[PDB]
Amino acid sequence: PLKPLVFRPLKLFFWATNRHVHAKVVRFSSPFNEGVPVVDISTFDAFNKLKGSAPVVAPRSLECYKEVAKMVKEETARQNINEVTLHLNSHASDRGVREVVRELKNLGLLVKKV
Amino acid sequence: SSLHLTSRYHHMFYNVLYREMMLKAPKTKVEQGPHLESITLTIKTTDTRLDKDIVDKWELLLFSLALEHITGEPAAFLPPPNRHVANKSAGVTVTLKGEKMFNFLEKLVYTILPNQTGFEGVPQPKTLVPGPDGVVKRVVDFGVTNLLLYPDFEEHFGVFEPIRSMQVRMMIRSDSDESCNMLVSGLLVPQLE
Amino acid sequence: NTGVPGPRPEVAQKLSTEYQGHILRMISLAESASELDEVLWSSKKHLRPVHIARSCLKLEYLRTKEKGREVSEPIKNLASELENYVELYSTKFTIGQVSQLVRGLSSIRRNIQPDLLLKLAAVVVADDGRQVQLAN
Amino acid sequence: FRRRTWPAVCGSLHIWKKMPWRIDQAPPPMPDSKPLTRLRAKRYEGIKKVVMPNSTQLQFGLYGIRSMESARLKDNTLEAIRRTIRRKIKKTGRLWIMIRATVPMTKKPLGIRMGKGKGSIDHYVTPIRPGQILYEFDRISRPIALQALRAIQPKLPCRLGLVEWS
Amino acid sequence: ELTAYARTKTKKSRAKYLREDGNIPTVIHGFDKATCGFHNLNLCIPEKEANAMVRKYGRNGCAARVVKVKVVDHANPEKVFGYLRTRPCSLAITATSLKLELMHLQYCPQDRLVDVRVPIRLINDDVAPGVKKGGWISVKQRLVGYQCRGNSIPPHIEVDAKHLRLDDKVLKRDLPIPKGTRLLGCDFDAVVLHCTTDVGKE
Amino acid sequence: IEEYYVVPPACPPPPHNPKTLKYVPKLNRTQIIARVYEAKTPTELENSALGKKFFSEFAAVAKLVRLSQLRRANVYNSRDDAMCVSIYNTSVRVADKLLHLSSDEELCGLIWALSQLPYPEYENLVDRSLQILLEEDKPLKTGSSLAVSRAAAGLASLGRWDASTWEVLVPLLRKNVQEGKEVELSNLALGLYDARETV
RNA sequence: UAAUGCGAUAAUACGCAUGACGGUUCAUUUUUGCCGUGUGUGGUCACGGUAAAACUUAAGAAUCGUCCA
Repeated sequence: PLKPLVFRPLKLFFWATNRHVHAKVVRFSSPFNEGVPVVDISTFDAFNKLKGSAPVVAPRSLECYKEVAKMVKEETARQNINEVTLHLNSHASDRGVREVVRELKNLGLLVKKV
Repeated sequence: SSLHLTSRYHHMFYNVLYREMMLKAPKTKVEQGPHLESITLTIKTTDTRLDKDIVDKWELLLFSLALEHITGEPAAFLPPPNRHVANKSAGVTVTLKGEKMFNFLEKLVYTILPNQTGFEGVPQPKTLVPGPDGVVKRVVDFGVTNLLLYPDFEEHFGVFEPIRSMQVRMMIRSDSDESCNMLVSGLLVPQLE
Repeated sequence: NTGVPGPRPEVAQKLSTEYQGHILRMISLAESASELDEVLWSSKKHLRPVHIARSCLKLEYLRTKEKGREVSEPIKNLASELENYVELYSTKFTIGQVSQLVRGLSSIRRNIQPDLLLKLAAVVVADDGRQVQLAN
Repeated sequence: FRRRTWPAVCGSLHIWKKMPWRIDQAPPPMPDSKPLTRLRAKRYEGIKKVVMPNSTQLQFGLYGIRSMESARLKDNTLEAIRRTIRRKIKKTGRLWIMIRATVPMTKKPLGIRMGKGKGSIDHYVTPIRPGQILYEFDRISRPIALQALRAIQPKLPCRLGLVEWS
Repeated sequence: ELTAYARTKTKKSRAKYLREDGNIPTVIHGFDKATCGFHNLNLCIPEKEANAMVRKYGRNGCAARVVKVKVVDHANPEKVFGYLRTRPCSLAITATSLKLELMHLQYCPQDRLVDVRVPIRLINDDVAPGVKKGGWISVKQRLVGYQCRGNSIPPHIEVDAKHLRLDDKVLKRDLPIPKGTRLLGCDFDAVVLHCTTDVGKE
Repeated sequence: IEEYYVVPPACPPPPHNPKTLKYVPKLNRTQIIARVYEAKTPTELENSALGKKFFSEFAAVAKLVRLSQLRRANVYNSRDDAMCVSIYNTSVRVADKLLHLSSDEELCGLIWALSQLPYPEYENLVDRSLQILLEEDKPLKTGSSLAVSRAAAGLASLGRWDASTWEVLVPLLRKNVQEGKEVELSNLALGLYDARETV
């Protein structure tokens, strides 16, 4: 019962590693050509930012997950992006990824699974 | 808060016993050493006054309550032997890990086992079939035939009168059977050999 | 193609098929401008930006043997025909594909229309030069 | 040449491809001790004419006997050959048997017309491929091996040869 | 010394014409394409010389031998292209007739490491307590794997069985290890020789 | 209904079976130190000494000293920066475990290397090295002025300005300047200390 | 793809750490056999296929072991 594939110009991707969570937004013109990444934010950047001002425990923390979502929201707003489609895979079910997605929806970004 | 929230054995294993085992049995990697994973407590119908292989759950509530007092965590009914039988079980079980596992071991060894008449040592470990992960594990099995030695079943004796016996299993991960015996000795549990 | 998550979803989500490789092989197998014209005529309806970009480099390769004589007539005819596809796909090229288009058409000493060059330059003018990183 | 259409070259449903047994070149496995089946087979299953691979050699012994032609041998023939070899070589000889009759064959009694279904099992057979090695010997000398070869040759319908390990 | 002739680039189907003439196709592996021009070399060797080598050494015994190959022109026998030092690897032989089809050889300098399956030989088998009693020595592994240098390849392994009784087993650990070679694999404690009385229960 | 398993026996290698027919010569401490210093890129420095047999206390000191020279002399990209961070993190941790086995020269070099490198200092590596060298007998018996010069320069950069230690170093530094040994480092240390005294 | 991977509190701040040896798992179409179609007095014929089955020597990658020759 796999559903047919649907092409979308803007998609949101997550890469969950042992140490960090990476989020990217990529624009596509056709499935046969490479995309262009427009946003590239990971918990590594948030950790370097918050640690200077507010001490955090580690990159994989609730404070950094919310910070990553906030930074993603600013970049999309500046580039006039308001709706994205999430690419579902094994890493999409990680607890850290799910926290980031929830924060993005509350901030105002419309994320669609289908 | 006048509550028991710590674990004596937990401190002993990691801060005292672990280094001694390393000296006795050198290994290339730090994590390569004896470890106690879990302890399982089981009560079956054959260890109770009831004489039947399959019994209703309402008849096993008392034994489930007994395990809760002994362990401090709720127990669960065993799965039915077949799909046809649904409301009947064949015993109760409970599994412990971490601090709760260590506390149970401390109380059992220090107070209950010495007061059991026919105790000489725990049997030798048995090696199980490795699972999909390819890890070899050894199990040490023994039983407690006098459950009325705990100081907790005295508040309502008439309720806990039918409690007779219990079975205990311990799972150990180690490189060889000799290492398992070394860990058991460190736990102050004499081994029958 | 693979479904394993990774650090570069941009270059991992690309769809590669056997049919595309079949056409690319035919272009490379062509040994003369006359042969290459027939290959493109057969595949008129099945040409994509990747095929157009590779064809321009093929003209550069084919003219290397004609070291002495000027650009042959069939090469000029091919260059004009390809430019019709460049205009159609002007907004559907990658930075790598645009890179090899200009080299191919420049090697035949051909001049691209100023309006088309402006559109193709948007690859490096848009997105504040992000696409430059993708280029090797 | 391969007999298929253009849609088949691209979207064939035969994902798991197995070479048919009649033309597969893989050597047959060593005989086992499983009981004979009671399921009727088709006549092709008892015949196979493709030659053996060009790397076949002796596996256990120093001497052996091979078949230069294809054939279909019955269970009765194998028993007679086994007794002849055992008697000819010695009691103190090492023998490997690489063949066994396992494919059932049916037959109908006299006075029965054509039709009304397939018959019942009558005996068992085994296919032999050209160049296949049938028996191996050890703890014997070369002259003894030649005597065994000459003893059994009149009892078989196919030409036989000698194989030596070196 | 073996004589080989150069060939043209042809299809598989043209090989039978060489055998009919009296030559066997051969391939020599293990060259550097940058400095030699090919990674492999295709030639043909006369059948008369090929059969003599197999008979003298054996199908598997010859794989532990070093041979010299001289490449000459087929039309002019006096034109010598060069010389090569090689060792046989494998032989393709018809099952029905036992005729050579294809020879695989490896370029084997004197300073290269090669994996060789060396045959096992027995010495003083007649004079043994087990044989006298009525037993026999059974060989379970005719060939054993070794890693040898080009300059030192053991023609065979000599195992002495003069002091073996019934039920005596010789394992890989007990095999001699000549100078310049080492045993391959990890499956030690494997039976190689066994002095017994069983005859397979046939 | 519970099956049991038998662990296969181990396979001990037979004796007199060489582990390799290749030529792998033995390496001593001196050869390893020379190999570590003769490195041009962070990748070569990373692979100059690996394994618990070669990655000893002396190797860790050499890596830190050479890393400082390469960092000062060259500019690196993101990938090489990550390699440098890995080198620093591993070398210090090894030093924190085998510090007591270090020699006088190694400790002097370690202080100098730590001062130059910009990464966060490990737990108390500098303080521990100072304590071992605080007996005041090792600096006096340090025949090689290089070790004394490195120690004096390192402390000046770190701003320790220990009254007792500096008082001992002053006459040694002046003697080295008179003898023309390690003039650059000795002059640098003396100038920095003189500036501190003025301030 | 070192913002990697793995872990026996398993969580990730801490532990192992990217080299080197050893053992496992993955080019003249390697070139022979074999198979398919056409033709055929049953083979002194032609072309193609084997990423369907047997068969060569490498080089690399992924684990694993290891005070390292």
